[PDB]
Amino acid sequence: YNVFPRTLKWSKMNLTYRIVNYTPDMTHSEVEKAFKKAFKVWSDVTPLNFTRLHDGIADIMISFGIKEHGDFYPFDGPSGLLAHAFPPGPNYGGDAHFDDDETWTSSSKGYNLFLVAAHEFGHSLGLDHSKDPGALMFPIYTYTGKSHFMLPDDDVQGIQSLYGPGD
Ligand SMILES: COc1ccc(Cn2nnc(-c3cccc(C(=O)NCc4ccc(C(=O)O)cc4)c3)n2)cc1
Ligand SMILES: [Ca+2]
Ligand SMILES: [Ca+2]
Ligand SMILES: [Ca+2]
Ligand SMILES: [Zn+2]
Ligand SMILES: [Zn+2]
Repeated sequence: YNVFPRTLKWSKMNLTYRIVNYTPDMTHSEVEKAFKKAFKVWSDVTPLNFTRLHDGIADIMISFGIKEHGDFYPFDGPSGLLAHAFPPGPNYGGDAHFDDDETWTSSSKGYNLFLVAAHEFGHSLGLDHSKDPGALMFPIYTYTGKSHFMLPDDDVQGIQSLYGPGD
């Protein structure tokens, strides 16, 4: 016999993702690089590994859409909800959707896709929102302006509570 797992986490360390479609705002390459960097944030502090697929069903299916886009979490035009993602699991679990009514950039203008992706992949991996305003998993986008990205300790603690450290 088997019982359902108690914790919403991935029970495998080698996970896949797929970019189902792309935003007008950035090149394919820029979008691909943003997501690769976002996943590296989490793999740097856990035993998790991430591979991109060009077809089929990946664990983490990534898409861009607006307003109603095929679930109970419709988008709302510029600002507000920037994106959403499902907790670990089969099917919809882990999937991440980005609001293409946002202006996506790789800078301090509009919303930084790497930054939002890093937050959403946190949800995809099992993290809910933090109550710490400085944490990456705080609900509200608050660009620091700082030169290089460093994952705040609250988010390291959170993710390592599910998966432990990389080594
Ligand atoms: C929904 O999407 C959301 C995304 C983020 C938050 C909360 N949140 N807002 N900012 C930070 C947050 C947390 C920790 C650091 C920073 C930050 O700005 N670092 C500077 C930086 C950013 C991007 C790049 C790059 O592009 O290479 C380089 C450097 C931001 N966490 C909330 C929601
Ligand atoms: Ca999935
Ligand atoms: Ca929005
Ligand atoms: Ca757009
Ligand atoms: Zn959605
Ligand atoms: Zn969130």
